[PDB]
Amino acid sequence: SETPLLDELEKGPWPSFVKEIKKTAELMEKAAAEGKDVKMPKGARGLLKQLEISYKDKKTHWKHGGIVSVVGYGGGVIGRYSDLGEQIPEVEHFHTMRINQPSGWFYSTKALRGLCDVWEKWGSGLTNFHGSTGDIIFLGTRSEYLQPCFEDLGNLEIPFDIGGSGSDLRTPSACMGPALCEFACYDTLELCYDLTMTYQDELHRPMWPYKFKIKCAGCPNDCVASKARSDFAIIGTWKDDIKVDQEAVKEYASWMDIENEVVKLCPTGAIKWDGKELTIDNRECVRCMHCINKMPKALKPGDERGATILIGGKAPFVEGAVIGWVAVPFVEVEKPYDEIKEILEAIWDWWDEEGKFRERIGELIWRKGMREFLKVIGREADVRMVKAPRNNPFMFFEKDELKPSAYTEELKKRGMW
Amino acid sequence: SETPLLDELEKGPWPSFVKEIKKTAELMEKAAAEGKDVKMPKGARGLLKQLEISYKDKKTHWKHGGIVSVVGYGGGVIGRYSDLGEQIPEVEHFHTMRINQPSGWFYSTKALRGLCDVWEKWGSGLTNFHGSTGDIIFLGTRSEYLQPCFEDLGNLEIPFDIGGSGSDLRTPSACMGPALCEFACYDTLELCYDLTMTYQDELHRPMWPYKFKIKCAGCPNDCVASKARSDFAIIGTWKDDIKVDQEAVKEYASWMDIENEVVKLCPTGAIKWDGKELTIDNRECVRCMHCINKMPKALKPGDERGATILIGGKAPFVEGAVIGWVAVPFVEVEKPYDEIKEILEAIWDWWDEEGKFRERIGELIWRKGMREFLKVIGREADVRMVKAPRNNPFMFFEKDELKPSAYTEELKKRGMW
Amino acid sequence: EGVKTDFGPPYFRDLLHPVIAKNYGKWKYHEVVKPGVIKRVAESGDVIYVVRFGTPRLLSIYTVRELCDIADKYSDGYLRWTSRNNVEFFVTDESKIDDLINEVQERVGFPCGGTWDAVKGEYGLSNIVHTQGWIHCHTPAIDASGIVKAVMDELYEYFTDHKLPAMCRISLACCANMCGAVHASDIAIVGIHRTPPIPNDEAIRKTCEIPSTVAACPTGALKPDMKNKTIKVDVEKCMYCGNCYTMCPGMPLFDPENDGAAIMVGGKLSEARRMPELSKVVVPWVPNEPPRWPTLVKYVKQILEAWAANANKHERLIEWVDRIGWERFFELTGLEFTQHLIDDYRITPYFYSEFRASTQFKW
Amino acid sequence: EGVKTDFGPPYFRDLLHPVIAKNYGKWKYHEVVKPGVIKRVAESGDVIYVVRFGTPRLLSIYTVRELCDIADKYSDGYLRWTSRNNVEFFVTDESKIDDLINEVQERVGFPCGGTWDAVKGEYGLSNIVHTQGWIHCHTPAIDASGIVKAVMDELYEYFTDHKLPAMCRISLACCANMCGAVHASDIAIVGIHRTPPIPNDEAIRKTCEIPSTVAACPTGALKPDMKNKTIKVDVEKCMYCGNCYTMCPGMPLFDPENDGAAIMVGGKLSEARRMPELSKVVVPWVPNEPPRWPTLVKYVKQILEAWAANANKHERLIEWVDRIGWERFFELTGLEFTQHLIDDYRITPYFYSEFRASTQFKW
Ligand code: SRM
Ligand code: SRM
Ligand code: SRM
Ligand code: SRM
Ligand code: SF4
Ligand code: SF4
Ligand code: SF4
Ligand code: SF4
Ligand code: SF4
Ligand code: SF4
Ligand code: SF4
Ligand code: SF4
Ligand SMILES: O=S([O-])[O-]
Ligand SMILES: O=S([O-])[O-]
Repeated sequence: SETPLLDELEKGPWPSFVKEIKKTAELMEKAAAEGKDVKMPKGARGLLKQLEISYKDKKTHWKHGGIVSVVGYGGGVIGRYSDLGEQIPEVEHFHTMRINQPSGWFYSTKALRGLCDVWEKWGSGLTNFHGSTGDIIFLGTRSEYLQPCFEDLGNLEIPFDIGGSGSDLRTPSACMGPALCEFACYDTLELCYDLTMTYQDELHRPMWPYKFKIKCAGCPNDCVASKARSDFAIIGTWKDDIKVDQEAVKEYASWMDIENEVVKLCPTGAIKWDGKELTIDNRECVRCMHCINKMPKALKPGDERGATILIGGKAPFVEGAVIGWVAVPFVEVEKPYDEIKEILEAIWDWWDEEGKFRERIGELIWRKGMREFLKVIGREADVRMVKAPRNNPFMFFEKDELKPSAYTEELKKRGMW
Repeated sequence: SETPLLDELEKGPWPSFVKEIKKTAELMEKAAAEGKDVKMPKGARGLLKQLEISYKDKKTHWKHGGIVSVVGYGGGVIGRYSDLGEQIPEVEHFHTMRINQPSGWFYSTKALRGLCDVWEKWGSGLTNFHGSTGDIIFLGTRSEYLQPCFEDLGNLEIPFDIGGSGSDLRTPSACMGPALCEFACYDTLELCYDLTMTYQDELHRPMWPYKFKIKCAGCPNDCVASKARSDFAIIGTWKDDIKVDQEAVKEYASWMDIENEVVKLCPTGAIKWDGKELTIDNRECVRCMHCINKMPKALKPGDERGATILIGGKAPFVEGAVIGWVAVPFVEVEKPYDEIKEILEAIWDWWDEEGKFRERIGELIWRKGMREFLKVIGREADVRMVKAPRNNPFMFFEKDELKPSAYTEELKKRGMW
Repeated sequence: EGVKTDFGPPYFRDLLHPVIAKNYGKWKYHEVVKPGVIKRVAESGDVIYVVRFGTPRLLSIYTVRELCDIADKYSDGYLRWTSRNNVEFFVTDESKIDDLINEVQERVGFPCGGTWDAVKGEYGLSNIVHTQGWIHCHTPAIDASGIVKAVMDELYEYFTDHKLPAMCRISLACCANMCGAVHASDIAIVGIHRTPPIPNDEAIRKTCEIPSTVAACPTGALKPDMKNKTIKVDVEKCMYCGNCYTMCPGMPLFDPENDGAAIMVGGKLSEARRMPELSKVVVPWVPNEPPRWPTLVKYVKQILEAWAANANKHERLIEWVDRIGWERFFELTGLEFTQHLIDDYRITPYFYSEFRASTQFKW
Repeated sequence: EGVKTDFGPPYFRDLLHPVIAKNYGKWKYHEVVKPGVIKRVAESGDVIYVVRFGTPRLLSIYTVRELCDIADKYSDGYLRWTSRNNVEFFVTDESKIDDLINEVQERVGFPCGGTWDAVKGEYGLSNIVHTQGWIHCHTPAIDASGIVKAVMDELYEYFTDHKLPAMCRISLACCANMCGAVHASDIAIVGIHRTPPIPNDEAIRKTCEIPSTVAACPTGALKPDMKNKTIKVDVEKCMYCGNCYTMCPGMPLFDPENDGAAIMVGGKLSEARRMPELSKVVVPWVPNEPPRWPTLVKYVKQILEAWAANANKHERLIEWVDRIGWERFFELTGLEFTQHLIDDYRITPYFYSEFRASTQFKW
């Protein structure tokens, strides 16, 4: 009875992660006994054994690990050291490799199999599909195998590069967008790839004060959770009228309580149904999507499409958890996305110059203010950036906004200007 | 004209403060000229002259003043000194005396005539009815007249004591309450008076880190704005059912759009009208007053009355302006108000021990936490104190809340428990 | 003997009209008869009319005496003030109400009004709470009394009639100290500076306790200068709040060309229909232009008129914005949104936004 | 020649199913046929079905190989993962949908579901986003996989059917680094410590950069010790966040008996019907009880069931709270409000609550 605590977790209908680890050890060791080119066959069983001790102790058995990477890069590999390194030698080193996913996590079977072959050769055989940022996670290899593994990945027929970690541009991710979704207001997947490609250096070679994440949602439903999990959330939107098929609205009206499930749930009362015609006051509409989510055969986003950029989203450390807020109410999204890239690169230049060690962009904006942030990106303040104007009178004014006066001359005279 | 700018403000339909100042100057000067005992007959005219200059320069001509007081008190009188005191010596020292109002600003003419006679003798003749806190303001006297003015005040048939100022208990104030208002949930006037008398020492002799203000509103309409400008807002409430007279509701219904003006305006949808019977779900009611305000001949506050106490209310400095928040969801308000007094004395003892120079009670609570505050007042945390539970997991736990453990034992051994 | 102290205010019960004393806490209902006049009916059958008049707050003792003569004639020698500094008389003989009104108007020039009637849903504009301004305070950015007069002259018709669809409190703070519930008013006028202090080293050395002056700055723009036994200001961090001058005569920051008023809107104290709210800046700055402040007055009126033209019955300004949103507010009021209006007051804790700043909760 | 670098991920468009590739950005309408299966109709009239399956996120490469075998048979050698770590197949023959479901369950043991239908207003519970825990991370307070396993065994029937009246995201973080969307989920499980760090002076001298460690404490509980060349911790200021351990291996705070999970509730990411919301703590602490965590699991289920029984169609947890209030939430969920739930995290700016953390605004 090797793993009695973990064994209980193979019972039950939800697919078991313990069954995932047990299969990996059992087949990896089978491969290495069969003479397959496998460098860490004892990888998964060692992990299983450690996790069992962890369960007993009710604590982790991993410690702070060395800085370990592939040649040419500074990010993408997370070093992990076991403190049971002598009792369980096979997990003494157990590093992760973050492998950049294709946009929208779309795969061909060939692409996936290449990944499997390489990782079977060099690692534990354990993966995550996917790590939260979006990357494929290769879970557990030794320091020696990092560079040869990466060589093999980049030598594949369909090759995969390393994603981001550390104080770099993290791997961008995107909702499925136009590939499957009729709500998509721009090509999320192309945007995501183009960004990933354009900023390869910034992703591979951390040079920034801290991490930076970009996520791309095709409409306000935000299916990659960009506003909470990215510093720079590109969320699709439109500027014109919601397209209304009155015929299709009647089809819904024949079975759906439109009054209660649509009209009364509109946050702004923009949408009216009298039993004959659906009317949307698009001036009142805040494009929350509810009515479109409700009657997708009848209601479509407008034809003037782009995105709203929300800035600052992050987990709590250090200054509190952030759902991103309105930075650019509307930007066009068209290849080569020069307008978006212009914004990003200005943000990075500024952040790199002004950011403190481990200061996220959201915290930088809180520290420096929206005026400085908007000047950096060359945009003007907009009422849409706030839920409400400030509740206190303590406003900063630019020197040049002041009326020339004996007082201002005194400030200038003293070099306090 | 000597006052061409201020003369502009004698024009127009609204009663002119300029006229009040000039009337005072004219009649004080006349009284003095007639041989009446008037110490400062030129005070009002000096004030007028200073103000005209302030209008032309667009700035104050008052400076920080000295500390001045009546004998035996350290608050209630604020020194004020003119920077024009060489050009206008009659306003060089121009102090205010704050004079405690009767609860609810109820006067007999005998009472007011006494105050007029005393201030005509010792001060400028200008007053504010009333200072924002509630006191009568005697606006402008000299240091040498403060004590004799106070002795005369105390010797009137209907005598008046000094109110609060500085780092003391300020003059409490109260809405008209049951003197006139059929909404009143407790005797605002009696409580205000009893607190004022109970804490005469705390009011007259500042002993605290900063000011502390108490205001008493008879019901949640809060007709003394207690929640924005008192640290300790005592706001009438009830715990049982709203009283409903059905015949009177029907009378309203003959002419009033009850649906649109009452029912749809209830914040929680507690109150319903079907054309025959008014129903209120008092479990849903948050006692906002709107329905009772709408139908005062039909609807009354319930019979089980008391108050909610809101803590912290203050202007901006230093850490931001505060509408006070729920500290005590319900306390009984029955003479001699021992329960209220117990809370106040506990808060004061704690704040005096722990408070920094010029730290308001609201700020001290923000610094120390609600847990400490609640222990001080011997009350338990209640969900009604928040609009929402915390948006982060960064909680403190009490030592005695923890499981006994080897770690907790280590902490003891290291000397950190 | 020695001087009497610690005797407190005269006990109010002794100063009540006998009909009020008699019926104290035993009222049936009130009825707003017409602007400025409220009928109150007691359980005993007594009826008393409370007649309200606007005042300039600053009163001559001679005006107080005239009010006393009027009270002796019409309200049996009794009167009160309200919490917005209106004055009220008590009349038992209904046939005398108009005689009282005419006499007050004639003798002291105070208008009958400042009432509202929630029942019919027609509201007067009542008095503007305000404080000392250049009349008495050393820290104002704007005058109080002058602006109140200029504003009420332009809005006078709203005081004397019930012409508004909801309650609208206009309140004025002559500096950021507020000295009133100005930070929770439907329309608030708030005196601000726009220039940092210039330390006077000699004054600071002589009169300012340095650690406490430094601790008064909400942005940490002040630091002690030990070498010169004074204080240095980091002008880049200062937003001209003026608190360091409250503490320290050596830190003045007044500039007559740049001081002025912010106009804030959407505050609320009562619970009725909607929780209380702090007011919000919608005009960053208007200059002082005594004696009539036409720029400031134009904006207050522009805001009030836009709200009143568009508000439903009982819908106060914050409630109107709740309905239409800030985008529309700025459009309909004709106001420009700029970066100034984006809040950056760092020190206030987010957790305060999670506290229940309201008596509205369920049992 | 050496090694190729800076080449990026493979181009997604090359890895697309022909029907998807052909009809790219040219879709007419989707239709949720039944739990786990979504019909997608192109403007060209082409029809495809996307079939969704729960994964344990952590996959054996041999499980991925099996998924690839499945994908070759039923979905033209194409599949995707979802942003909640479910996996989706693309079926063009409706008659073959049911077969695929059976073979996925037989081969890899993955359930079909994790979908919802806003049209009818019936919702499934989808996968739980989660992190590394005791599997790979050095800063966890709870396991991830173990708890996710325990919870989803208990809540299984909500994944495979549309049993809920609105969307409910469950999410988990093993520590306060709160990796994932845990801070904005309807129900969130967050690993917390309840004990302060006991500094290891030796390890700090050798391995830690003191000033950056000190600077990482949100409460300023940390100070450099000069005459010992180490870090001192003020226990009264420490709320056991564990950030200092992230910075410095010499700052462990793990107590197996007092580490555990907080349960948070009422986050929301979407715009539909009401703005996004950050989750709120409603249960301060539950123990680690591996391998089944019955205390933790009972509360999550207790919270979910109470919400489901009372919520209107589309009414997500935060929206339900908007309607009933927190007083009624605590009563209905049978939970205790204690002082712990009163927010006291001082550093966060109030002004954040005034920023528009939402794409909802009028043009
Ligand atoms: C790889 C991944 C595991 C997972 O399954 O969650 C990961 C795991 C770790 N994260 Fe993360 N984060 C992962 C996504 C996230 C996300 C969500 C997202 O990116 O979509 C967040 C919230 C967004 C954000 O970044 O704020 C997140 C917020 C953090 C935190 C908090 C940062 C903050 O400002 O509060 C730390 C950052 C730190 O330690 O400096 C962190 C750091 C870490 C470290 C390096 C642990 C540490 O404290 O040093 C992690 C290593 C675990 C290991 O060795 O196995 N991770 N982390 C996640 C991504 C895999 C991928 O590459 O695709
Ligand atoms: C006399 C006075 C109390 C006092 O002790 O002096 C008073 C008296 C009444 N108030 Fe008040 N309130 C008085 C200041 C206030 C203030 C405090 C302030 O403005 O600083 C407010 C809080 C203002 C705010 O909410 O921002 C106040 C908010 C109310 C409310 C709420 C209206 C709303 O729709 O939000 C009611 C309900 C109503 O309209 O009938 C009200 C209703 C009343 C009633 C009708 C109560 C009753 O049953 O008689 C009284 C007659 C008012 C009228 O004109 O219809 N009283 N009332 C106050 C007169 C000020 C003045 O001269 O205008
Ligand atoms: C006289 C009065 C204004 C009036 O014309 O009615 C007044 C006038 C002054 N107030 Fe006040 N406050 C008056 C009520 C208030 C109120 C309202 C209340 O009490 O109902 C507040 C808001 C509540 C509060 O206290 O926060 C108020 C908030 C302040 C502030 C800011 C407090 C804060 O924490 O931000 C200051 C500054 C300070 O405390 O140093 C202050 C300080 C002052 C000073 C002493 C000026 C200063 O900068 O040091 C004022 C002196 C004027 C003079 O010498 O003539 N006064 N002050 C009001 C008191 C008269 C009375 O006894 O009835
Ligand atoms: C498959 C997936 C996209 C992707 O993988 O790239 C996706 C796909 C769709 N989402 Fe989503 N959403 C996906 C993540 C999300 C998540 C994001 C998350 O949880 O991290 C939520 C945001 C969570 C939140 O709001 O807190 C999300 C917010 C929505 C909203 C929810 C509206 C609401 O009631 O608040 C819409 C509207 C709806 O219900 O149709 C939506 C609807 C949709 C639609 C119906 C769009 C369409 O026209 O086809 C797609 C079908 C989902 C369904 O089952 O009905 N999707 N969607 C997502 C993967 C999740 C999964 O495996 O279950
Ligand atoms: S964010 Fe919008 S475009 Fe993307 S999958 Fe979700 S509903 Fe579709
Ligand atoms: S998208 Fe939302 S705001 Fe716009 S009309 Fe539809 S339900 Fe209303
Ligand atoms: S607070 Fe209530 S009791 Fe007091 S006057 Fe106003 S309405 Fe009447
Ligand atoms: S007092 Fe307010 S919450 Fe209660 S029923 Fe009346 S209108 Fe509704
Ligand atoms: S608000 Fe400012 S200027 Fe007006 S009295 Fe108070 S402290 Fe003085
Ligand atoms: S004016 Fe205000 S912000 Fe500027 S230095 Fe003084 S206290 Fe600080
Ligand atoms: S949430 Fe914490 S414990 Fe979990 S993977 Fe992220 S850093 Fe590690
Ligand atoms: S656990 Fe957090 S609060 Fe405690 S000392 Fe470390 S960083 Fe500071
Ligand atoms: O690894 S974390 O930084 O996403
Ligand atoms: O005088 S003020 O501080 O109330």
